Amino acid sequence: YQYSLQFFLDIYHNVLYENPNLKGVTDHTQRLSIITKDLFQVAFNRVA
Amino acid sequence: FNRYPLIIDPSGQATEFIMNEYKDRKITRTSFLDDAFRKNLESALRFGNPLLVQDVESYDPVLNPVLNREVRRTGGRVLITLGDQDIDLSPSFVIFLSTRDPTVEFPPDLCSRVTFVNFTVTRSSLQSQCLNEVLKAERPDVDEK
Amino acid sequence: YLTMTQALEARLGGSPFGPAGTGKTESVKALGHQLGRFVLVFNCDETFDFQAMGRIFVGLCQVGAWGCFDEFNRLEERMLSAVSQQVQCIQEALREHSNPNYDKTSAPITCELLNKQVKVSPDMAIFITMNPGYAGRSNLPDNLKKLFRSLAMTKPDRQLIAQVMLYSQGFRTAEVLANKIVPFFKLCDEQLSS
Amino acid sequence: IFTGSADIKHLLPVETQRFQSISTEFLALMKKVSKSPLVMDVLNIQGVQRSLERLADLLGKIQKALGEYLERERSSFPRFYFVGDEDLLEIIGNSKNVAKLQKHFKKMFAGVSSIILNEDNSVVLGISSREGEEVMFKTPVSITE
Amino acid sequence: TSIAIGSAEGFNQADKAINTAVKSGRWVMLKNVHLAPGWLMQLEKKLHSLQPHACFRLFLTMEINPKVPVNLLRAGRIFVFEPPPGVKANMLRTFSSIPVSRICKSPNERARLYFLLAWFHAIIQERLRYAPLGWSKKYEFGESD
Amino acid sequence: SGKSMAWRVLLKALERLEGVEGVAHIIDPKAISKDHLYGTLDPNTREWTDGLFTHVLRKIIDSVRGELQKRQWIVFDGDVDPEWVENLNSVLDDNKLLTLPNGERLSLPPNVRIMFEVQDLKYATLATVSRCGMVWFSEDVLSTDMIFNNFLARLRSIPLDESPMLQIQRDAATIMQPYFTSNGLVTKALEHAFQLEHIMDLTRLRCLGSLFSMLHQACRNVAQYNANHPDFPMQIEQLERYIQRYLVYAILWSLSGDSRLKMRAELGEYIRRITTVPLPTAPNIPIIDYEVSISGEWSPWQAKVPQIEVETHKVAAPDVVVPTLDTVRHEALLYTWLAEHKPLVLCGPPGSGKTMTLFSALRALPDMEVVGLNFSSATTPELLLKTFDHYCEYRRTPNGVVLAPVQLGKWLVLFCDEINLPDMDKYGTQRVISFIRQMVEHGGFYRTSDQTWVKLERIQFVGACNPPTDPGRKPLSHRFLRHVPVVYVDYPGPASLTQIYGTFNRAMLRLIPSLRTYAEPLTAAMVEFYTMSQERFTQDTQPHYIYSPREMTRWVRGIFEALRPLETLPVEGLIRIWAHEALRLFQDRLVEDEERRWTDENIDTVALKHFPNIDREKAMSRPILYSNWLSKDYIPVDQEELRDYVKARLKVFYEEELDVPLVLFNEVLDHVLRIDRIFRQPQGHLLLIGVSGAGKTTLSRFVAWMNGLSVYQIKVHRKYTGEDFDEDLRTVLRRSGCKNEKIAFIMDESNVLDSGFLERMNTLLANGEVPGLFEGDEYATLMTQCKEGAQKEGLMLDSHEELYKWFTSQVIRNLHVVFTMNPSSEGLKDRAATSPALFNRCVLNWFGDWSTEALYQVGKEFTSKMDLEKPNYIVPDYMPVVYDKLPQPPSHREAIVNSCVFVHQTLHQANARLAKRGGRTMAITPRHYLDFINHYANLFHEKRSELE
Amino acid sequence: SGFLERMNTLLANGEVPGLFEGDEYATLMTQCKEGAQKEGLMLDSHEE
Ligand SMILES: Nc1ncnc2c1ncn2[C@@H]1O[C@H](COP(=O)(O)OP(=O)(O)OP(=O)(O)O)[C@@H](O)[C@H]1O
Ligand SMILES: Nc1ncnc2c1ncn2[C@@H]1O[C@H](COP(=O)(O)OP(=O)(O)O)[C@@H](O)[C@H]1O
Ligand SMILES: Nc1ncnc2c1ncn2[C@@H]1O[C@H](COP(=O)(O)OP(=O)(O)O)[C@@H](O)[C@H]1O
Ligand SMILES: Nc1ncnc2c1ncn2[C@@H]1O[C@H](COP(=O)(O)OP(=O)(O)O)[C@@H](O)[C@H]1O
Ligand SMILES: [Mg+2]
Ligand SMILES: [Mg+2]
Repeated sequence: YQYSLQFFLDIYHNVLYENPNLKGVTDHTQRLSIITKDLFQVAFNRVA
Repeated sequence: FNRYPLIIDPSGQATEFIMNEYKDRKITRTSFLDDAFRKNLESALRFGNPLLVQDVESYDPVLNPVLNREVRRTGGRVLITLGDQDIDLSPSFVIFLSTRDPTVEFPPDLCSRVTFVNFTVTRSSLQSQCLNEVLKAERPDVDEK
Repeated sequence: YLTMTQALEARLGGSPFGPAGTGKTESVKALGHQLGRFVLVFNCDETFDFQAMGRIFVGLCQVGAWGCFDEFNRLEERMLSAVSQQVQCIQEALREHSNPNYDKTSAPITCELLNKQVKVSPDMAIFITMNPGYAGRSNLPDNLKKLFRSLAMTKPDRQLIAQVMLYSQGFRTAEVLANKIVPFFKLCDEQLSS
Repeated sequence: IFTGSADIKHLLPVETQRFQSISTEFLALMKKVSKSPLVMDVLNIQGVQRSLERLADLLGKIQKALGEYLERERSSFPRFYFVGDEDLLEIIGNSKNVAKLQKHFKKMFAGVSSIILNEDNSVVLGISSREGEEVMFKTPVSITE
Repeated sequence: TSIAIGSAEGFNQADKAINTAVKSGRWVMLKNVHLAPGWLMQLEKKLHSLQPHACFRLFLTMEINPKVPVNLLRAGRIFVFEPPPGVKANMLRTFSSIPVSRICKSPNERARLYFLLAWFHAIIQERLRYAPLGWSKKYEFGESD
Repeated sequence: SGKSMAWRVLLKALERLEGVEGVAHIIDPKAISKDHLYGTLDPNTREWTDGLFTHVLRKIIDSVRGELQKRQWIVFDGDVDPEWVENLNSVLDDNKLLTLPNGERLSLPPNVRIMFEVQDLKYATLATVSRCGMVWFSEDVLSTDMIFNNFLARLRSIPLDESPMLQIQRDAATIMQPYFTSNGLVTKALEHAFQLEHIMDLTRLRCLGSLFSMLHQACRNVAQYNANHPDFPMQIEQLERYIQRYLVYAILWSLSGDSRLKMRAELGEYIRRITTVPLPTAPNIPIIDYEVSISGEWSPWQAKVPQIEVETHKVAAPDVVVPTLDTVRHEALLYTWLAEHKPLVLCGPPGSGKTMTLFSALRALPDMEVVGLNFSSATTPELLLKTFDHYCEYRRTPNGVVLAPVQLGKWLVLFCDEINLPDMDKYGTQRVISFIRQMVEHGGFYRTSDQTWVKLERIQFVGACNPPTDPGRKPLSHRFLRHVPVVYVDYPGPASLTQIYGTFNRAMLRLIPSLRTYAEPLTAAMVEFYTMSQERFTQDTQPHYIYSPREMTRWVRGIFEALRPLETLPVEGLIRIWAHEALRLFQDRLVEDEERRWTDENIDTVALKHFPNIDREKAMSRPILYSNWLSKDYIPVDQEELRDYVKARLKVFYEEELDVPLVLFNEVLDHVLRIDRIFRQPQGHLLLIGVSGAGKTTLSRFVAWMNGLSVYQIKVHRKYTGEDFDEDLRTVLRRSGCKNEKIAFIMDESNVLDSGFLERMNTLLANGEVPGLFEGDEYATLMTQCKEGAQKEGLMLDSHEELYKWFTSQVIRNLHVVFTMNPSSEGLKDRAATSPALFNRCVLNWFGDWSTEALYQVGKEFTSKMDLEKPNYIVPDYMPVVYDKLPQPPSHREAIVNSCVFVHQTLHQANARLAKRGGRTMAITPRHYLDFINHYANLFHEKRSELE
Repeated sequence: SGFLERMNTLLANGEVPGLFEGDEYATLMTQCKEGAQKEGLMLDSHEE
């Protein structure tokens, strides 16, 4: 279980830019909540 | 630094920082594995140019006199014994050893011959980077301002 | 015989494994003799490097003989992994030989062994014999194990073998003689000093 | 080898000239022997033992230089892959005198131990196993053809 | 280009295949690379200083082994293959592996048979998790069977 | 158990009965590498080279000289393991094939039998055992009576010289016949001897062989007595007396010669209880102290240990032997064993005198020359092959190849010093041991260049070893021990040590008559101190805590060297030199401080106890320093005068050789004195153990420059190989032996990239000569330069042998090797066996890390330029003292230096905490402290200037 | 004049008969052996 910082940064970039849950959402706080949830989900998926 | 630094930066940002810092003084990058390491090292010794050597976990013992500064001052000459040949050391010479693997273990002699500079990731730095990234991604105007 | 023929039909190799003296090499040779195949037995060891195995495979493919590599696990693990490539190439050549559209009037099937194109006869086969119970023997990489069909050869039928051998040699009381000698060997094994 | 083959002269020229010289010396010595076949008269020939030792050393050196030719010959007949270098040289050289080949068939065939030949040693009537069993070919093979 | 690691010519083939594929964009695969950890270190170092084609991919199949250098582990992305967690996951993997065309063949019963087969498979490997009770020893009931 | 004899007899009987010639090829499978046994496939050329077994089988198959008409038996006489024997799996199976990796398949001819003569199968796998017919030879098969009958028959039939001597042998056999019977004297002594404990496992055949050799020497002694008395040939009565007494003496020295004195006494008492042979009538003296006179009477050994007075200039000399009871007994035993050309083993603790005793006994044999070999954990038969190549020669005779010494009429004896060190394979086999056994038993070996059997001629083997219970020592094979008798050389007792070193101290103190009355106490004091040291610092604590009579010899030699130029000296001066030598020999190798303090106090007490009525302070002021730098004599030197002299010399050194400034402090002065002591001794090699960056290399170079030695370091790089190291060794040996240039060869453990480097270094340190280093054209060039050198110093030497001997002497005199390593524990333990000479021929100096006092002195001297003057400084109530010797009302500067030392120590503790928590740590070195103080000075000056 | 004699012999024959002798001759023989082997021409006796 050796993971580099670049791996986590790639996870973060995918959650931020390549997130399929941010298609038409424009509210800032709603987008932030979606970003947090997707960050947890994607981090778990990629690490696991 | 008093002893020549050994940099430990997995992210590689420290190497970029060193190259940008010594860009005006004609810094060159090489590696212990490169077959041109010897000629580059002697060129840096003779012309006094900064040198950045990567893959320090493959350390070449040829640098032992250089790291210990075993210079001989005879006849107005400052000589360094690089292997089997004497080279006129330039006072402006400087060397930086680098590695990208934080888990490497060095023999005690090499640890004694260098001073360690560890570029670890701190919580504050990570929080700052993530905050800047999310600000740029979601609030581009705010981040640009 | 059933397992080995099933492996041969799928163009795979055979891997009979089990303790020593169970009749693995002899069974492979007997099967090869039943089909009229030229069977070569090789006592493998760590000095069977990659080029030696390639040369042996080239010879077998050209002649169309069977290669029974006994004590296969004595090679180095890296070396078994290396030989796996040649084994796969040979099996692919055999499989494309088995196809219906190609006929013997076309170009002969060739495989790339030792950086050369070598013709592969359809009668050629590869068999490996090993006993994984020994300590210190190499472990076959999975990509190489998937190229062989394995079979446990652990307990030979001593009674039937003794009965038939005594019957064929002219002993009139062969049945009683075998029924007395096989349990006698068992008693000798587990009654005397170790 | 060097007389019954043509491509060997073009492919191994140094071996060809050296073996020609060795054959010249060998034939000269054997003619000297044939003039007086007395074993003692052979013995007291000056410088004969060391000459024979040099002949052996040179012939052994030449044998080690025929690796590629033997590999190509193995490529010609597949079963030769199961024959050692010296045994293959013996087979190819003594192809004219098939009497010396009987001991080499067991390495090339599963059960064939010797071939059956007529009085002229010119036509292969059949084969024989080690236990004396014989198989007679329906159509014989002609060595002359 | 699939290559099995373990021999010097294997290393040469791997180097050449990578060198051509980083430009041409093809895929390179190296199996059992855990058998040469040092060469893995230099391979990771070589991979670091490359700007390959967009479609280039390198697969390194290894078995879980401590001798694998951590530098390579950090450089790449790791995928762990192991027995499926349960019967449902095992059957899902089995059905995914088999192409739909193979299962959906003109005999309509075939699919059902495959299903049965899958179930049977998904049973026995599962019993391997209970080493003394499911079986007597950890048999290698794998995808080849 | 009669296996070899059984198969030889069967072969001969079959040959006579059936008329079929029997040819047997005896191969020791584990005496050679498996590549040399089965063959090699060249990875580049892909050309197959036959091994030994492959070549033999192929030659039999070819039948060029009619080998198929004979009965061929290939006997694998050696250990069986599943590495080499499994390649015979097809041979031993119904396939009857040998399959080689090159695809060649060799069929076993029907007339060939594969036979194994082994002593056990505890490592052979079932696949191997099941394939062969078993014949179990129990030890009871060969009865002791059978061996006795064979010995007596050979004695009566075979002449020992090459007949009057046959008559001597027959008469001796007739006298000995009653004792060589069942339940007789010899068998009873044997069955009792198994009850005793020996330094090695006891075997019947080893004892019997030693006894038979000694009895043969008895017959030779009778022959010599008859030769020296032609008028009266020795008669039957005196012959019977002599043979019975010598037989009981030989039983005693065979069945208990490898045990302690207690077990020898027990055997003597039991024999006296059982025997009927006349015996000495002493009440309590054990029989082992009595030899057997040629006149046929018991004679005490004490008559042959005269109290001698050694020459004053030859005290503690390497070749000087003070006769002792054990000395004369062991010398006689070794002479008896070597005279028969029987290989033998000297077992005992290191420094007991095994090598000395062997060389002393070698003096009485002028036809016999000794060659030294130093086995290591990496020692292979290649060392023996190189020695044979250098000193012997292969000549072809009609019977085959014979390897014999080049010097005619002389017997070469290979004294291998560390028999039991070579690494034992995980199947319980030492390759070099099997190879030596193959030579000893079969009189030859196999040349793997052409697989040809080579017979030894005029070559003898003598081994030395510590007891197998010592760390790094492996028990020798039982099949090897049956040919070599073992004699136990124990440490000299307190009485014997007192005698020898009292003689040495008398012959020494005769230089100064005023001190002649102090010989008796001095020696006693020495012994007393040494005794406590030997019982205080055991090898259980540290591997190098080994104290032996070598330490006493060094003590005496150093005291003599100090007293040699002096014309007069009070008792105080003698006591001071005694204490100085004790410190240099017993306190330098100590690791941590408690032992050094104990040594200091105990030297104080010993000197006070054995030398009362002397001035304690005048003779034993604590800073005991001696030097010959400020004078021409090795006289005591003041610390401050030495400091100023070293400062001036270092100021010269910086400009001349190496411009690296150094901070002087007391431990540096002590260390440079220690190094200078060794750079002035012949064959003086150093072993500096301490933390990296402590200045070991720099101080070594400084002392070498002081002594004029040229510093040589190998320039290691990534692609450094064994050939490069061999080239550097040839260069340094040429410079140090052919040009008479004194060289300090400085090398670090990091320079050792292979065990071959350590093997070469071990041989070079121990012998001053690497046997296989110079060969071919290099050898010819070496003899050329050696000849030019030898004629340069006016030595008339032309032949290669004495030129090489002179070159070896020059190398011994001019080469000093300095070895540096870090103070690892497992590494030190590994090196204690990997390179034994590193602990036997190298003087060890434990520099260690810089002490708190050293750090304080360095900081105080370095920060002298810094102001650090705060007159209104307030000393705290609880000063956190770190340097325990810091003044209690400290100044501001002293507080600053104490803080610096505390910083260094708290980094030490932080790394300790990280190591304990499972993290990764980087060692703190004195270079870190130097960097800290340098940064302190620079930052102080910068900030002060900026503020101003 | 010895320089010119050596040069004359070398120019005319390509080799000076007395130039290599003693240890120099043996070293030359070894280097000639290894050079011939490198080229692919196997030779062992000194004359050839
Ligand atoms: N039949 C015999 N009669 C008399 N002496 C014998 C007889 N057989 C052997 N010996 C002697 O007894 C000793 C046994 O030696 P031998 O070579 O037979 O032992 P071994 O069983 O081969 O032992 P190892 O495995 O140690 O070599 C030798 O000294 C031999 O001369
Ligand atoms: N079915 C059988 N009939 C007759 N003999 C057999 C049979 N199986 C095994 N054997 C005998 O057992 C012996 C050992 O078999 P082997 O080929 O050595 O097995 P392994 O490959 O396990 O060593 C052989 O000599 C063979 O003749
Ligand atoms: N009786 C004695 N007379 C003189 N010196 C002795 C005597 N006994 C022991 N020694 C000393 O003991 C040392 C023996 O060392 P050495 O023979 O090399 O031991 P080992 O043979 O165990 O290596 C010699 O230096 C010698 O000075
Ligand atoms: N007493 C000292 N005073 C000042 N510097 C020292 C001292 N001892 C060692 N050094 C430093 O150590 C370096 C050389 O260390 P070295 O002797 O090669 O380490 P090692 O003892 O492990 O071989 C020099 O650059 C020198 O600055
Ligand atoms: Mg088998
Ligand atoms: Mg024996």
